[PDB]
Formats: sequence, C-alpha cells, structure tokens
Amino acid sequence: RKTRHDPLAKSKIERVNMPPAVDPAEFFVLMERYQHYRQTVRALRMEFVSEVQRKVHEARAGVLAERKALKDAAEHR
Amino acid sequence: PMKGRFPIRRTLQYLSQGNVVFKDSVKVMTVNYNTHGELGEGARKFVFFNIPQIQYKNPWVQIMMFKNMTPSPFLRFYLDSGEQVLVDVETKSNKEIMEHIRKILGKNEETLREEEEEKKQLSHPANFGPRKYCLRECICEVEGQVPCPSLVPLPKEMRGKYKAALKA
Amino acid sequence: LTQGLFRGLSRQETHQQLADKKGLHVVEIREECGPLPIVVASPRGPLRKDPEPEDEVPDVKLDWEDVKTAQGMKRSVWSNLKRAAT
Amino acid sequence: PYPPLLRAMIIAERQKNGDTSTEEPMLNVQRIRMEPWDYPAKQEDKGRAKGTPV
Amino acid sequence: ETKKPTFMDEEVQSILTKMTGLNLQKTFKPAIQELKPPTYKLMTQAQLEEATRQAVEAAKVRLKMPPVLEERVPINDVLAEDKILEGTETTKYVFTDISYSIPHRERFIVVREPSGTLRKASWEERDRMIQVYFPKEGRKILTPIIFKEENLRTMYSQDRHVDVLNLCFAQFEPDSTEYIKVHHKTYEDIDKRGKYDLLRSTRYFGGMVWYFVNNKKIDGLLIDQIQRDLIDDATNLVQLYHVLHPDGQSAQGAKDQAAEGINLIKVFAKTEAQKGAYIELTLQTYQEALSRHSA
Amino acid sequence: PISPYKDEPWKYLESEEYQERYGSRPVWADYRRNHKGGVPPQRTRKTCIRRNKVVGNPCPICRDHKLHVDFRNVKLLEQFVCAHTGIIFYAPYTGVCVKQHKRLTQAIQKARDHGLLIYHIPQVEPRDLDFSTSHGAVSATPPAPTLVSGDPWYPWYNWKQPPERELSRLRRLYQGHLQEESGPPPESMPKMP
Amino acid sequence: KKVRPRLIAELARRVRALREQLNRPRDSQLYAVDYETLTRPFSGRRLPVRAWA
Amino acid sequence: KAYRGGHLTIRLALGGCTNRPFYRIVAAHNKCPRDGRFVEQLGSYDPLPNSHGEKLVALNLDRIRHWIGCGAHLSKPMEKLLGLAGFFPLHPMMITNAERLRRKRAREVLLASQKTDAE
RNA sequence: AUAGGUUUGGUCCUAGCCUUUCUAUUAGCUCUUAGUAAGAUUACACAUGCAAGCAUCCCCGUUCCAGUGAGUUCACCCUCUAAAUCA
Ligand code: FES
Ligand SMILES: [K+]
Ligand SMILES: [K+]
Ligand SMILES: [K+]
Ligand SMILES: [K+]
Ligand SMILES: [Mg+2]
Ligand SMILES: [Zn+2]
Repeated sequence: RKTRHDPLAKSKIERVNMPPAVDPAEFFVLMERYQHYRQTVRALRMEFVSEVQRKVHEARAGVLAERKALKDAAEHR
Repeated sequence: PMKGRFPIRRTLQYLSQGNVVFKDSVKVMTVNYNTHGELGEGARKFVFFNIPQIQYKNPWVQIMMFKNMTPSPFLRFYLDSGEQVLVDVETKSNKEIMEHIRKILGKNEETLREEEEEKKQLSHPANFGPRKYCLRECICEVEGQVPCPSLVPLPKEMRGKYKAALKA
Repeated sequence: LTQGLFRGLSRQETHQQLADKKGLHVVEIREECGPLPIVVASPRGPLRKDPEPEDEVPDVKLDWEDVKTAQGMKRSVWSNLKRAAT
Repeated sequence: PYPPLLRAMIIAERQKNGDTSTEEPMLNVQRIRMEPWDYPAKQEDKGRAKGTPV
Repeated sequence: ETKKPTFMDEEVQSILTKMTGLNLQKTFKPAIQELKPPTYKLMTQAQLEEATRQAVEAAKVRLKMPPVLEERVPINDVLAEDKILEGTETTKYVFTDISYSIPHRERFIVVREPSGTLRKASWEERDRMIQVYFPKEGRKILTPIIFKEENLRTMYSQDRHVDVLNLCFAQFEPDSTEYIKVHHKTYEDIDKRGKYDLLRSTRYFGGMVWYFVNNKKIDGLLIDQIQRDLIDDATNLVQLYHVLHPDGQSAQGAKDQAAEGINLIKVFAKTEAQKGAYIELTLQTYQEALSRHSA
Repeated sequence: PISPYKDEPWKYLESEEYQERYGSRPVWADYRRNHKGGVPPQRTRKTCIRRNKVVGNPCPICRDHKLHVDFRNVKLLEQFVCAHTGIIFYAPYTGVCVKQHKRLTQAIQKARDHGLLIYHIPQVEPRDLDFSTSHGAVSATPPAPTLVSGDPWYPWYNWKQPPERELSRLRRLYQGHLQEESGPPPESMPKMP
Repeated sequence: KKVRPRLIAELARRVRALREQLNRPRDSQLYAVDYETLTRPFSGRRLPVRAWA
Repeated sequence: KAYRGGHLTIRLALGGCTNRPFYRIVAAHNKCPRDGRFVEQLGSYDPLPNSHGEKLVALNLDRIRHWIGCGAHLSKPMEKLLGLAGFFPLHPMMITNAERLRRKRAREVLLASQKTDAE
C-alpha cells in the first residue's frame, strides 16, 4: 500500500465520492438496533473484565493462596 | 569406548535420573569435601556421581566445590532470603546425602506433578497449525470434511474458475 | 571378518549356562507381553537364596556410537534405508 | 436478558454448583449509558493538522 | 425398602470378578505389534514370586469391568427460535465449545438450524464433534463398516468376539444405542454357540453374565461351568440369579429348602431353568466323576 | 491374457499350478531388483505395465496375471504383511511396483475393515471419568420467558415503524438523496410457488 | 554490545520539534476554505459532499 | 515488533488452499498480518458444508472471554459468528440483511404471480 | 552405511580419492491432460499505469499491510516503566 510520501494518482484527482442514498424507515430502525446492541455488549464486557480482575487477585492474595504460602513457610521452618 | 571411569555419568539418561529439584529459594550450593580419609568417602562419591545430576536439574543454581579446606566435609546452601543451611555430611553415604537434601530443600513429588500439568495445557488438541506446534495443519485432514484440492480435485461448481464462466 | 564372526558366535553364553553359573532364574521381560515374568532358564542345580548385589552405578564400558544414537545425535543418510528382504 | 448460550451456561453452572434458583440471570445495563453519536467529544485530546502547506 | 443390587455393588463385583477368573497367559498374550529386544533379569524364587504377584496386580487392573449403563435418552431441547433468520442460511451451523478443562459430557454443543432454531446437539452429533476436536485413539468420525450385520457375522464366524467388543468399546460410548446394540448381539451369539470361554479372563465377562441373569437365560452358562468343573462359579451364578430375582420360584425354593452348594443348582434346574432336564444330566455326570476321584 | 480366477481370486492360491510355481514360499521370495550399486533406489518403479505392455523384469504381482489383489484374496494379502509385527512391508522389501503396492495397501485395509484379515485391536480406556448425564449441557434447560411467550429474544429484532416526526428529520437531513420509504418487512420468508 | 551513538538522529529530532512550534500552521491557514470550490487551500483537499451546503 | 499503538483483536485468519477456505479464530494484534503472528488461537471455522451438511465452528469460550476482558476488539465476521452461536446477541446487520432479503423475495413473487396470471 | 571399487609381482595394515542413497538449481535431448504448491541471478538502472483514504468541515489513517537480505550478536529472560486497548 502507498506511503504518505508517494504521489497521488492523476486518475483520482477529480474523484468525488457520491454518498449513499438514505432510506428514512430503515435508517432510524437500524440506528436504534446499534444503540441497543452496543449497550448489551458493553455490559457483557464489564462482566468479563471483573472476572479477569478477580482471578488475578484471588491468585495473588486469595484465601487459598495465602494459606498455601503460610503452610510452605511453616514446613520450611 | 567412552573415555573416563564410569562413562555412564556422561549420558543424558543418567543425568535426568536426579531426584533433587531445589526449591526456588536455593541460590548457591557449596560442597566442602576432603580428598582423603574414610569418613569423607560419601562426600567424595556424592561429588563424583551426584553433582552432575543435581546441576542438570537445577541449571541456575551455582555449585562451587572446595577441597581440603576443613577437617570434615559439609554442605552449605545459601537461600534467597539470606538463610544459610549447613548440612554436615560426614559418615553419610552419597545416597543418604542425596535423600537428605531432597527432604529439606527439594520440591516434593506433588509440586513437580502440578508443574507438568500446567505444561500440558499449553498445547491444545483442537488448535490447527504447523506440526511443530499442532497435531493437524488443516481441517481438510479431518475425515468427513471437504478434502484438500491438492489430493482430491474439488467439484467444478465449487471452483472459482467456473463460478464466473457459468455466470458469464 | 569370517574368523572373527565365528569366534564371537561360538563363545556366546546361553541363558541356561548363565543360570547354572549364577544359580538364579533368568526371567525374560517382553514389552509385547506386558509385566508377565516368563522364565527362560532355571538353575539345574541348587537355586541361590541371596539376590545378586545391585550396584547403584554399573561400571561398564559404553560404546559412544550406541549412546550417541540413543540421544538422537547420530544423523546418517545411509542408516535405516529401505532394502530388499534378506 | 443474557443471550441464549450465555444464559444456558450460567444456569447450568448454578445447578452444577448446587444453586437452585428460579430467577433468570439478567445483565445490568443501568451502569452503561449510551450517549448520542453527536455528543461533543473532548477537544483537549484531539490532534491538529501538520505544517506542510500546499 | 429393599433395593435390588446394581452392577457396581461390591457384592456383585466380587461374584463376577471370581466368575471371570484370571489366566495370566491369556490376559498378557503376546501382541502382534512392533517389537523390541527383550530384557533379562537374574531373579531368585522370592523375587520371581514377587514379580508374578505384581503381574497379578497389573492384570486385575486390566480386567476392571466397564460399568453397565442404561441407554441415554435423546436430547431434544431448544434454546431459542430466532424466526427472523429463517431462509437466510442454507446449511446448519454446529458450534462446539472447546474449552480444554471441561468434562466432555458437560460441554455445550449447539446447532443453529436453517429455520433459526438454536437447539442442543443430539447425542450422535455430540460424540462426532468431540472426536473432531478432541480426537481419541481408536475412534473414527464416520462409523466403521465392521459394525454392519454382515461384517459382524464374519467376526463371529472366526471366534473374534473379544475383538468385536474392543472395537465397540473404542468407537461407541457405553450408554449409546450402538454400544448397547452391539454388545447384546455379541452376547447372544456367545450363548447360541456356547462360546463362554472366549470371554473368560477378560473385562467383558461380567457384562455378559449381567445380560444373562437379568434376561433369565443363565442355563447355557451354568451347563458350561459344570462341564468345566467350575461348580463354585456355577453355584455363585445361581445365587446371584436369586438375588436379582428374589420373588422367583427358584429363590423361594432355595428359601423353602435352605439349599446350599450343589443343592441350589438342583432347585433352580427344576423350577425356573428352561433346560431343566439337560442341567440335571450334566450335573449328574459331574457328581459321579467327583465321587470317583475322592476314592 | 484372461485369468479364470478374477471372480474367485482365492481359488488360484489353492490350485495345483500355484503350488508348483511357488510352493509354500511367498510369491516374492525369488524376485531380485536389477539396479546399479549396492544400495537400491529407495522407490520401486512406478508401474510394470504401461499401455498394456509389460516391462523387462515384472514385479512379483505383475509377472503373474492370475494373482489378483482383492480384499477377499486374504491369503495373498497376508504374504505382504509381517506375521510377527503386522506392518505392511514397504515396496523395496518385496519389489512390488508403486502401483501394486498402493493397491495392496488399500486391499489389506479393506480386508481389515471387513473382518477378513486379523489385526491387533488394542484395549482402550474410557473417554470420560464420570458417565453422568445430569449436567445442563446434556439435560433440558429451563425455557426462557420469551421462548415460552413467543416473543423475540430481544425486543429490537422486530421491526417497529418509526414515528413520523423522526422520518421528517431524516427527510430534512438527506434532502435530495433519499430512497423510497420501506414498509414493515414480511412476517416470514416468502417462497417461489 | 556498546551501541555506537547516533547523534544526527537526535539533532534532527530536536530541530524538527522546534520548527513545528515556530513554523506551526495557524488556525487561519489550517481551517481556511475556498467557497467557490469548497476545498481547503492549505491541504488542497475537497470537503465532504454532504458538508458543502 | 513494537507497533505504534494498536490493540488486540479476535479475528478470522484465512487458511486452506485455493477454493478451499478455512478460518482460524485468533486473538492477534490489530496491525499484524492476517495470517501472521497471533497471541492465541481461539477456535476455527470451516465454511464448507461437510458430508453431514454442517458448517463446523469451534469456540474456546473460556479463552474468548478472557481476551474480551483484556480489551480485545472484535471483527464484524467474528461478531456475527458469536451471534449465531448465541454467545452474543444477533448482530443488527444480520437482522437487517434478513429483512432486506424478505422484501426482495416478496417483490419477486409478485412479478412471478403476474407472469402466470396475466399470461 | 549392511557397505563397495582403487596403492603392490603378491599379502596384511594405514590412508586419501571415488561409486551406490535422498534433495535443490542449471544445461542437453524430450513432453499428453487435470488439480494443487512453488516460482529474476544481482540492495544494478528504470519508460508507462496503478498500489490510501474515509468523513457534515476537526480529527483519525497513510508509522500498517506489501517488499528486500545490504548490514548484522537491537530478537530471548529478569527488573523497570512510557504510549496503546478495556466507551
Ligand atoms: S492443506 Fe487443508 S485445504 Fe489444503
Ligand atoms: K578405502
Ligand atoms: K531439464
Ligand atoms: K476521519
Ligand atoms: K542479509
Ligand atoms: Mg499508560
Ligand atoms: Zn508391478
């Protein structure tokens, strides 16, 4: 793919993209679907983040992890 | 034949038979042994036979050996906390020394089993990829799935050369 | 080669000769038969009651070529080539 | 409501662990707030066009 | 109240274990596989008896009987019906959760049909998918043709019943219809042609006995045991029959007559056993021969 | 030539002619490849018969036209399998051309699949530690309220005709670049009669 | 392991950063638009068709 | 190397041979080549119907969740696969495309009806 | 390597060279179809065309992908802590 330095093509100098036609009925319905869709997915993401954060803490400072550490220290002594 | 006395010591099979995998605390192991005297025979055999096995299982632990510095042989372990574990080995056999250090500073058999199970999970049977990493390279190997075109030519209708010709 | 081959094969000790010399059972372990302890020879005379001393480390001379092969260190383009039935 | 597969897995996990509840798992969307796409964004973190003049 | 023993009850396990027997030569028959040079050890008689004992321990692990399970009930559960997707896709999608550390019977495998119904995968699809992604040694995705009737009769003609059972155990799950069908077709052929010795000292004998007792056709096996001088096993077979059919003529007969040892066979032979006449003749012959050796 | 045994290939191996030619030795016992050097080429010739013409030194299978490689000719197939280990001999072992070795390998597997050729079937362990069918994955999941009531899982799957005011906003914003408005879609997929 | 110091790479980097602060394009230059063609002269890029009106 | 910015994404890496597509679901850096270095393989997607008439999709759901919880984005084709599985809600564009197809097919039936009725 | 040929009038020992095996380019002669894979000798010089846009203006992107093997112990581990993603 081109780099910022490569010169622009002559053929494309006058290319003016014509935007798509909008259907009033389909546009509004689709816009709400996206809003509802992305609210649901953002809630799901917030639950998967908390799970990941809980597992890390549980391994670092969880009851079972801290119990094993003390057991190992005792057995050493 | 292989050079040296007891050439078995210089074989990967023998070097992997060591049962002493030190805990992560152990950093330095010093072996002070005497070259002569019957009371130090075990230490001499432990240096002759077992240090290669210990080092093979604990590559990052520094093992340093000192000859005829003290009247009696002893081991000293320097732990990461700064604690020093002195193990007197005089009159003990090389097997007894090997078992003693396993008990006091060696990982138990349970701890080692767990580590091996963690390694198992790294390779997933379902993952498709090169043979070095994965069992199968492509789904086409699975029987029932569409076979690789290299081995079985695909139907003409499923080939893009003719999906365009039929259309135009 | 010929004189050497006949010298070695003539001097090979049979399982029975071993049992008689050692006064112990010779037990063959086969991988295809699992743990089954099949006995190939027994001492015709009296059977010793003391177990042969098990030396922790065998003081045996190893051939480098064997050990090197066992460790997958021997690459030969001529080894294990397909050949006609002999 | 949780999407079909997720709900089935959560419910199955309850029964596997021994939890018997007739309530259906429900995501909480009260924390999530869907702003309009035309809501003014932060102008302090926005970049600027570079100096190359034509 | 009074529960009839299950196949895995310690009592049943002990009876069926003893009935099977332990021939070390058959259990550890030399396998036709890639071979390696055998190793040799110089062993005393004490050491030889210890190794033979260890072989008996290993053989008893190899003979552990598979648990007999009841036919699994077809899965027909619909998770959702998205009718909007009807007609959009022409082929169904099978989604397999391949999370490593999940028991295979606790994995969610769902199918999106072209109609839009998200349904749980059938037992057959579940087994096929687990093979696709967690391939097990000896199992095939497409059912091997050996299990067709014409091909199973050939295996039976060659007295390769244990082979048929080892093939079935690898291909099909213990509660599947195909597993259940094949095992029961094999057991019938063993009964019809009196080939009970084929399955002795194998892990499949108990299952065959369990089949015979619960369908009331222990006559052929009893005859064989007597003809082979295995009365202890024959008496235990009749005893077990009574425990699994307590409200039966033979069980009541033994109760009424307090029959023990050989008597149990006679009581069962007349009342319930279909081949009462043949059993008595076979048992008669044995008892006469035994009386001679005693002299 | 036309061998009379194609229909019943096993008969040739029990005929007198076979016993006179081969006896009790395998059909390939006497074949010797002609090649330069002491180490033979690691592949055998591709085919001994090209365009219905046989080459100079035909392989054990191709030199006798009455030997038919068929999954039913179990005695012929057995000669090409190791009796002690059960592995199919590679072609350089017996000297069969690649074409006939491929046919032999396929016929041996077909005989093994049909039960005509005995092979070591190992005893395998069970797939699962627990054989319980109580988990939700295999059991019945309690039906969701929408599934019981007949509603879509989420309310926004169904088409809801937008309010007229909102359609005016879109008609103002996209003046001159507007499509024909779309009524609610059919409730189910139509089909060509 | 001793990396050979690259001193021109640091000189130019500083010089560039400075010139970007002294010869910075002003808001007048960046956001000017030619209403006849509806293109920004500084960048020479046409504005979106939907933004022309 | 060290890509300037970027993010992890769960996307479909195309494998197979000519006319035999096969996709591997992988969590890879946004900027990496489609078929290049990836952080973890999270499943596979065979788009060709097999002998049983199935399109097989494997989803390591335990690990897909872990990576979504670490900030991994999703490609549109991947989001649509999770929608069909029931892990996520149906992507709006499958619903809209399904409705567009319904309208198209309804308009075609009317033309076909005229063919047989008028003529 | 399962080894083989070759020193001499001949033998044994040592020893080099070479043969037989499997690949990759190139040359000669030669060639029917189908599927699939792979595909300048040179970091030598390059005509022509194309390869980065999107978008209600700002931003973002063009720092990626694709290419090459000139240089060459910056690639791996630990510590440490930027940018970046989790709206
Ligand atoms: S390698 Fe699988 S399609 Fe070719
Ligand atoms: K030589
Ligand atoms: K050529
Ligand atoms: K933009
Ligand atoms: K280079
Ligand atoms: Mg930061
Ligand atoms: Zn041939």
